[PDB]
Order: sequence, then structure tokens, then C-alpha cells
Amino acid sequence: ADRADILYNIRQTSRPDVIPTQDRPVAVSVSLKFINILEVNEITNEVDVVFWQRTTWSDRTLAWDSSHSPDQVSVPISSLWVPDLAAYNAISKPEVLTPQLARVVSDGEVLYVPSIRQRFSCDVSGVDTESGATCRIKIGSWTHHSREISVDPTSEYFSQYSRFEILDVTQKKNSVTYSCCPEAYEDVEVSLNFRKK
Amino acid sequence: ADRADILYNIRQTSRPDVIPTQRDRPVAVSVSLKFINILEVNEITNEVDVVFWQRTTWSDRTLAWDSSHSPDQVSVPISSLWVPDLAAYNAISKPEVLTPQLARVVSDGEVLYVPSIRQRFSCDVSGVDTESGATCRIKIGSWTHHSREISVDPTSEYFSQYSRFEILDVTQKKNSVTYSCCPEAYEDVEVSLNFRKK
Amino acid sequence: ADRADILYNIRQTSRPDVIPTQRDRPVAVSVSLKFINILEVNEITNEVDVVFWQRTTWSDRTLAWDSSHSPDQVSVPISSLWVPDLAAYNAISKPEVLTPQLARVVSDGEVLYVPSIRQRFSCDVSGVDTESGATCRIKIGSWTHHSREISVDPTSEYFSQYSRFEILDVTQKKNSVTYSCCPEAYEDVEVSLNFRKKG
Amino acid sequence: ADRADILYNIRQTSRPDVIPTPVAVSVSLKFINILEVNEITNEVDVVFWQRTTWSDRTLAWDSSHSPDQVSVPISSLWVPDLAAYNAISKPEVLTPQLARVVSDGEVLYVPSIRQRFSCDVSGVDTESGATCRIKIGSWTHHSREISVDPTDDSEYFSQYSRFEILDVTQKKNSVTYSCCPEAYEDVEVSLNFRKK
Amino acid sequence: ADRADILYNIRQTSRPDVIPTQRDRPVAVSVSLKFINILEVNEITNEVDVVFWQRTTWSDRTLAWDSSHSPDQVSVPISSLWVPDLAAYNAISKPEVLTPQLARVVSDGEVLYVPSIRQRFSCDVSGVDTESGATCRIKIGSWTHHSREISVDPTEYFSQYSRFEILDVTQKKNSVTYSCCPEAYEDVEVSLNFRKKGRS
Ligand SMILES: Cc1cccn2c(=O)c(-c3cc(Cl)cc(Cl)c3)c([O-])[n+](Cc3cnc(Cl)s3)c12
Ligand SMILES: Cc1cccn2c(=O)c(-c3cc(Cl)cc(Cl)c3)c([O-])[n+](Cc3cnc(Cl)s3)c12
Ligand SMILES: Cc1cccn2c(=O)c(-c3cc(Cl)cc(Cl)c3)c([O-])[n+](Cc3cnc(Cl)s3)c12
Ligand SMILES: Cc1cccn2c(=O)c(-c3cc(Cl)cc(Cl)c3)c([O-])[n+](Cc3cnc(Cl)s3)c12
Ligand SMILES: Cc1cccn2c(=O)c(-c3cc(Cl)cc(Cl)c3)c([O-])[n+](Cc3cnc(Cl)s3)c12
Repeated sequence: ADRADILYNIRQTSRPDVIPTQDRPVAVSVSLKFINILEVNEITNEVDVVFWQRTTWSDRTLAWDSSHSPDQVSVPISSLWVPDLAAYNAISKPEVLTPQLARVVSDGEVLYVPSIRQRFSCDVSGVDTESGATCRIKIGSWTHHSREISVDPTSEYFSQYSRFEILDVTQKKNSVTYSCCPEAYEDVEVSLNFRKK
Repeated sequence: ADRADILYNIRQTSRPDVIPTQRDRPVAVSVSLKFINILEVNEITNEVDVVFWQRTTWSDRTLAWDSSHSPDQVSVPISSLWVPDLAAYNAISKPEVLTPQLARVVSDGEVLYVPSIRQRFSCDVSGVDTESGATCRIKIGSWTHHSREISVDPTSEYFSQYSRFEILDVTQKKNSVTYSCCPEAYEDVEVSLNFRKK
Repeated sequence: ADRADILYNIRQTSRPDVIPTQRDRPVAVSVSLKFINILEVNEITNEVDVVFWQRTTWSDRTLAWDSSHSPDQVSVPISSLWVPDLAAYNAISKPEVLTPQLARVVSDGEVLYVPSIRQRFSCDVSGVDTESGATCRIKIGSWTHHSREISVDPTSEYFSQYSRFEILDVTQKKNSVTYSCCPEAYEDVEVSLNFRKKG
Repeated sequence: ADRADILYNIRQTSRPDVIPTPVAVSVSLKFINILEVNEITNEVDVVFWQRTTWSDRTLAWDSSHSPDQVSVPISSLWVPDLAAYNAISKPEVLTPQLARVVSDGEVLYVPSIRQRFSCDVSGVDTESGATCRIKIGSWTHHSREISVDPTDDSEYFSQYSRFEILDVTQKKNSVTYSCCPEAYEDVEVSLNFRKK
Repeated sequence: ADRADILYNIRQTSRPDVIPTQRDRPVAVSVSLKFINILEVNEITNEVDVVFWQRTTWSDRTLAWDSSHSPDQVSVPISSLWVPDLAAYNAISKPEVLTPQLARVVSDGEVLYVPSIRQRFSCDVSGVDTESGATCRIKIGSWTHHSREISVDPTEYFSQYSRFEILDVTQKKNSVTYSCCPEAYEDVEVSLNFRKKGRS
């Protein structure tokens, strides 16, 4: 089997609209790497950031034997199921800056790392101090509760040319629940502690 | 039945372009806005930029399945379902949907759609910097379906603490509009956001 | 016949790319703007940003069905229908459609499309801050269909009370343009919005 | 044959991705508006009708007993890959993306375009005015595949612009690149304009 | 064989989603930027807006045809062929392609793609209003294909009407690797040394 055969197989087997549960939730790993802080407004409490959203999960149906073939291919995400992640305090659409390609590994692991520019409503107070501001970004599945999707977290790539610098990034698991229903929604709370240089 | 079987059944039965009227009764659409943010307010132009969750529910009993030994809910892309053609009458920008365009379908045939929307409105911003605050009225209804086809029924907890504004009161009242040409009435929800600068 | 049957039949007979000329008659397109808002006015650059409902009606008799014992109207996405290729000649932005892109089809074959449009125009903004106000003229017609293929016919109630501007008068007059090349005439409606800044 | 039959036939015969061979493409700009001029950055924002004609004989039909012209979406036709070499924004097509096809196989496409250009704005606030040169040609087809031929410059120009047109000149030209022997044909449109 | 036949054959054999690796060799992608214009420079935010031609070439031997008695080159929409998934690592906007999205395919299987791109970068703008000027570094490589799948090789048209002038452009090969994995990603580092015209 050559690359074309693996890709043909993935396209004919992929169910983009069907969460690939093995009765277990799909374990989605999410890690933000901050690349840039572009605009900060201490009056409106708004930030414009660029981050790589490292996103991994498993779809065992996509797996193939790679003893005598490539163990990884690039696949357009429009061909694959993708977690329906959203940032709860986003105030703009995520602008994906990068090619919308995922990597599929022969064991069925899927890796997606879009570079995203997005605006958030978060605490910008203290940005011009030594201690800096702490902007909290909550990312979770919009429509899949904890029995369907679990979200697990895990300044190296931050631009030296930003007016801001990063003091600390903290990535903590959290859970939200609504008055209506017993369903809990898992999220990652990403705490970006940063300040003006 | 697994998730794929429920979704294939929904795909084969759902007619995205056909309102699911039972007999000649209207489809009862529930609409509830939850305000998340007030981003830009202009007291001179009377324009406000808001973020809200538009909780939208209705019934398509043709989609129903037995969930005794199966999942009782799935996520479905809205392009596979009929969705109410709701619009805000006093919007001055396109709705920016911030969230994945998936609905939930429940085994009893309930459909639930909760987009997070950023949109700009023309409304009364006068008094925003006072104690009594401003009252901004948002009218949401079906653009093309009169009251015999769609009825719209209404029903601070999630408001960002980091907004420059705070919410005093949200009221959701049912209302109805009619045009000189025709006897048809269009139902809407009038959402009254009473808010002020902190 | 139920709504699904009417919609199936419309999709089978509708030719979105084919003007529905009955005999070899022009398709009579009715156009009526209802101004909802005036957002930005620049008296120096002579530019206005407006919101209007473009009430647009025409006949496609091939879509007709018997509506004794069926619904006499349905909502249909405009991507399933032929739609007039109307353009504003002094527009300087693309029309931003604010509303769902659904038309109403009546069982006699009448089609009604009422998009809410935000668009920017180049027009006369002089006098906006006076009592007599400015008169901004918007020219709307078919871009590619001359008068033997499309005729365009015209016909403050919904204006936002919260605008900084107020409407004194709207006039809708039929007009016709012809180009040096060809004998073909293009019909338009000239919509004259007389408005001013409030006291 | 009725309109539906002409359009059905165009869908069966048209190859949007195949140049209908050089194809002689006629290009003529009519300036409608000058919106923004910046003397410091040498940038202009203009609105123009790009009158574009060519022949695709494969589209032809007998019109003795049918319409001799139809409107066709450009996504159904081959269209010249014309670009402005000194554009600094994407062309914003303001108008419905329909061409006219004549029964002899002539195609006419007249988009109204808003676009920003890098060009000489020096003298704009003088009596002699500025001369802004806009170079339009095929991006990927050299002169053996596409030839570009030009055709009252102020007849359609908005009276409400802060600017006025003194002269529009449309001259044939050619570009060639260090790599290759191929020549690319262009029209150089010289817009002589000034502040009122 | 006429143009229609060549294009039909390209559509029948081209796999837009499949990198055309020959044996187990990487696809050699040649990338060369020609700067056309510098539009907006912000010395406070360290942001530039530039227009450049991204000359992109590679080989897809599956596309090849006999051109002894037919055209040796055609224009093909990029949606009909595989295209390298190049991205600028310090881009802060989507690339805005200003030009028709057509590649040239040569009968030997050579593919040439030259989009005119407007894009905003985060890079060092300090010194732009000095004699030595600013050096803005743009890193371009494959987003998803490591060095065993794609290799990136580097290899006059600047508007005379820009308020900036170009002192030097240097194009150097480089390689990145991530803590997770052994895979290396090739890039080109393009160094644009430029400054404001007309300083005293
Ligand atoms: C090539 C590249 C440029 C920038 C960021 N990348 C990354 O961050 C990672 C990465 C991912 C994880 Cl889960 C952990 C770590 Cl430590 C690194 C990575 O593999 N790649 C290549 C890829 C691009 N798209 C996909 Cl899918 S994989 C890059
Ligand atoms: C996960 C999440 C984030 C934000 C808002 N949501 C909500 O408001 C509700 C919700 C809906 C109703 Cl009708 C009543 C109540 Cl009390 C709550 C909800 O279920 N969910 C998940 C969903 C997202 N899209 C669909 Cl469809 S369901 C969330
Ligand atoms: C519900 C609604 C909100 C706003 C404007 N509308 C209108 O102006 C008219 C209308 C149309 C005409 Cl031809 C004459 C008159 Cl007097 C009124 C109308 O019927 N509707 C509903 C519709 C929306 N889209 C279509 Cl198609 S019909 C509304
Ligand atoms: C109706 C209209 C509004 C604006 C500009 N138009 C034009 O300039 C010309 C035109 C074209 C040429 Cl080649 C020479 C001359 Cl002298 C005039 C024209 O025929 N039309 C209609 C058309 C629009 N799109 C197509 Cl295709 S044909 C108009
Ligand atoms: C016509 C044109 C306008 C602008 C730029 N172009 C170029 O830069 C080059 C070019 C390419 C290389 Cl690899 C080296 C050199 Cl030295 C020049 C070129 O051939 N062409 C035509 C083409 C445009 N798109 C394709 Cl595909 S071929 C132009």
C-alpha cells in the first residue's frame, strides 16, 4: 500500500459527522502554545492572540497495517471527524491561519495543529505592572458532554517581537453543568499571565 | 443502534428545506437569549455590539427513535436538519456565529441549537451612563414563515464579569407584526436588555 | 400534495440559471426599497452606509401547482430559484444580506424575495446637516438583462427611530439607460432618499 | 430551441478550465469612481467597469429560430485569468458574476470592480493632475495563448467623487521574465486625474 | 492531443490530496519570494503588511504526457492538483491571494505556481526609519509534511512608488524539530532588509 491507497481508504472509511467512540468518551488532548499577543485593551478587557491549538484524539476505524507502508499521512480536516471545540469567552470567530490538514497515524491517532488568531474577553487589569495580567481562556466541546468527549491538557515559541512577554501559562481541567440537565461539559481553562515589556 | 445508525436515520428522513409542520399546526420554536458580553456601545449613533447564546428548540417527531438500549442524543450538523429562519429585525450586521454549527437531536424528536452570536444592533443606548441604565430592544422572529407555520415562544448568570457594562434586567415578551399587503402575521420575541456602565 | 411534494416539484422544474420568460415576454420584476437605517454619512467623500429591505417580486408560471387541498405558499432557498441579477449602479460595496436567503413561492408561480441589505453608496450627501437635507439617489436594475428580457417596476414606516438621521421623503422613479455599442435599453429604478441629521 | 436549451447546451459543451484556442481578449476600463487617494503612500482606491470580450466558437448555436444572446454564470464558462500587476488588494466584484454569450460564440463580461493600486499619485492636487498607470494582463497565459487588445473617458464617472478625470489612455504592452523567453501581453491604462 | 485532452488526462491522474513522492524520496519544493510592495509598517506593534510573488515549483511525474505533437504546457486550476501546504510561521493574517489560482503544468511533470500574496507578519520593524533599516524575517515551510516528505529549496519588481526601498533580500534554508517527535520540518528564512526613503 502507497500513500494514495492509505488516503483512498481513509476517505472511504471516515465518518466526519460521527464521533468515533470505542461506550467510552473520545479522549481529546488540547494544548495551546501562544505565538503572539497583538492588541490588548485594558479599558474594554479585550486581547487579540495567536496560538497553535495542538489537538489529538484516536479514530481506530482509520487504522492500517504500516509494516510495509507509510505510518502517517496528511488529510484535509473536511474529510475527518474533528472535535467541536469552542472558547467560551471568544468574541471573534477563530481565524485559522494555516493549511486545514491533520496528520493521521497508522494506529488511528489524529493530530490537528491550527494556528488561530482570535479575540477574547478576559481580565487585562495589571498588564502594565510587574505581576502582569491573567487572561483565562475556557476551551471545551460545544455540544458533546463528558460521556461523549473528555478534554485533557498536557513561551518557547512566543514571538520575541511582541510588545508583551509571557510570565506563566497554566492549563487546568474543569467542568460546566446547566440548570436544565444532568450532562457535564469538560473544558480546559488556560491561564495566560503576561505583561507589557 | 449506534451513533452512526441514528445519524443515517436522521439524514434519510430530515428535509432541511421543509418546515416539519404536524397536520397544519405551526412548529412551536422556543427562543431564549443568554447575554454573554456587551462589547461596544455608542450613545451618539445608538449602536451596540453584543454576544449572546440563542437557545433554540423545536420538535421534529419524524426524527424520533427508541433509545432503551441506544444513545438518547446525537450531534448533527445543522446543514442536515431543518432550522428555523430566525432574524433580528433591528440587526445592522450579519450574525457572526462563533460556535460549531451542530444541533442536538434527542430520541423523542426534540432539536436543540445554541449558537453563540456576535451582532450589532440599532437600539436605544440613551441612559447607559445613568443608574437606571439603557434599554436595548432586540426583535427576533422567522423572516419568511407567518404564525400559521412558525410560532415563537420565549422562556445575567453567564454574563462576562470583565465587560465595562453590567445587566440590570432582561425581559422576553411575545409580539406579532403584519404588513399592509397581506393578512399574514409574523411572530417575534422582543428581548429588552436593561444595562449600564459600571 | 404536502410541503415536501411542492418543494420536490419546484426543485425538478426550477432552472436557477434560466430567466423564466413566458412566450418571449420580458419578466416583470417589482422592486421597492424600505429604508430601515442610515448608519454612516460622510459629507466630504459623499458616501452613505444604509440598511434597506429590498422587496422583490416576479412570476415564474412553470413553478405553479394546484393548491385546492394543499398549502398555497412555501419558503424556498434562493439557490433553488432563478433570481433577478439586480445591482445598484452607484454601490461601492457588495450588498451584505443580513437575513436568511429564502424566497416565498405562491401556488400561482409568484416569487417574493425580501432581503435586508447593508450597502455603501456614492451619492449626493451635501445638505445633510441642513433643514432641507440631502438627496441620495440609488440606481437599481438588471446588470445583464436588457428591457426585452427584464422590466423593472417600482410600487419612514419601518425606519429606526434610534438613527441620528430621519427621512423627509423617498421617491421611486422608473428610468432606462442605453450604451454607445448597442440598441439594447437597461431598465432601472432611481430611488431618491431625502434625509437629514436630527435636531 | 428556448433559453433552457441554449443553457443546457452551454453546460454540455463549455470547458471552463480549457482556453478555447491565441485567444484575442479585448479589455477596456470605464472609471466610475475614485474613492481614496494617498499622496504619501502613492495608493488609489478606484471603481471601474472592466469590459472584457473574447470568442469561444464551441459555444455557438443557430439563432434563426431562438434567442441570439443569453446570460450565463461565469463559473460555467472559460474566463481569461486577467490580473492587475500593481493591484494591492483583491478585486472586489460588486456586480452579479454573469457573462453574455452571443449565438456566434462571442462572450462579453463586464464586472464592476473596486480595487486598490500602487501607482504615481504625485501632482494629484495640481491642475495637471496625477497619472496613475494600471497594468492588466493574463497572469498565466503568454502571448501565443492569449493576446490582450484595448478599445469620452468621463461619460460614466460619478459627479460626486472629490476627483475628476482629465484623460484615460489605453496602450498595448508586453512583459518578459529573466527565466523564460515567453512574453505576457498587457494593457497599460493611464488615468490622468486630479482633485476638484 | 489538444489542450482539452491534456487537461482531462491531468484531472483523471492528479490526486490533489496525495503528495507525489517518487520512490521514498521527498518532493523537492523550490520557494522564492519577490517583494512587490510594503504597505503598512508599525514600529510600535512590530507588524508589516507586504505584497510578494511566491514563486513555487515542484515535480509531479504522474502528470507527465508526450508533447512531441501537442502543447508542452497548460494552465490548471490549483484545486485540480496537489499543492504544497506552505505556511509562514510568523504570519498574523491569512494569505490573501490577489491573482487567479492557476498553476502551469509542463509535459515533463514540472508544476509552477506564482500567487501574488498580501499578508501581515510579526517581525522586527525597529530601525525602519534609520539608514541601516529594519530586517523582517519571514519563515515559510510545509505545515504538515516533515523533511522525508517535503524538502524546501530557495533560489527588481519592487514598486518604485512605495515610500520604502529594499536594501537586501537573503533567502537561507533552515530546519525545525519539536519536543514530541523525531520529525524535522524544512523552512526558508527570507530576510527583508528595508527602510523609509528620503531620510536626511
Ligand atoms: C510543523 C509544525 C509547525 C508549528 C507547530 N507544530 C507543532 O506544534 C507540532 C506539535 C504537535 C504536538 Cl501534538 C505536540 C508538539 Cl510538541 C508539537 C507539530 O507536529 N508540527 C507539525 C504538524 C502540523 N499539523 C499537524 Cl496535525 S502536526 C508543527
Ligand atoms: C456546552 C454549552 C455551552 C454554552 C451554552 N450551552 C447552553 O446554554 C446549553 C443549554 C441549552 C438549553 Cl435549551 C437550556 C440550558 Cl439550561 C442550557 C447547552 O446544552 N450547552 C450545550 C449545547 C450546545 N449546543 C446545543 Cl444544541 S446543546 C451549552
Ligand atoms: C417578516 C418580514 C419582515 C420584514 C419585512 N417583511 C416584508 O417587508 C414583507 C413584505 C413583502 C411585500 Cl412584497 C410587501 C409587503 Cl407590504 C411586505 C414580508 O412579507 N415579510 C416576510 C417575508 C420575508 N421574505 C419574504 Cl420572500 S416574505 C417581512
Ligand atoms: C447594463 C450595464 C450596466 C453597466 C455597464 N454596462 C456596460 O458597460 C455594457 C457595455 C459593454 C461593452 Cl463591451 C461596450 C459597451 Cl459600449 C457597453 C453593457 O452591455 N451593460 C450590460 C452588460 C453587463 N454585463 C455584461 Cl456581460 S453585458 C452595462
Ligand atoms: C506573468 C507574470 C506576472 C507576475 C509574475 N510572474 C513571475 O514572477 C513569473 C516567474 C516565475 C518564475 Cl518560477 C521565475 C521567474 Cl524569473 C518569473 C512568471 O512566469 N509569470 C507568469 C506566471 C504566473 N503564474 C504562473 Cl504559474 S507562470 C509572471
